[PDB]
Amino acid sequence: LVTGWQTAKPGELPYIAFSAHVYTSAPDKRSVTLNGERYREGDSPYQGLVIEQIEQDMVIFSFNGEPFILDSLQDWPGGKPGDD
Repeated sequence: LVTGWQTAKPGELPYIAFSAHVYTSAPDKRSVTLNGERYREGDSPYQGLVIEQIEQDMVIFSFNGEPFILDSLQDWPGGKPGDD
């Protein structure tokens, strides 16, 4: 259903289809699937969205400094993680 990263206004994130999540005690073996691609802790799927940590029930990003959290399989509808 969503593959790749739609264009987005400055300071905003496009739609994020969060379709899969793998958690292991081993940190480097965690993964999330965002917009049809698999990512790891440390990766930046979109500028400057960084995957900070993959937890069991959520993933903790930073976006332009500020933390930004999605629960496991929780999509982002698009926008600034800010209002809503």
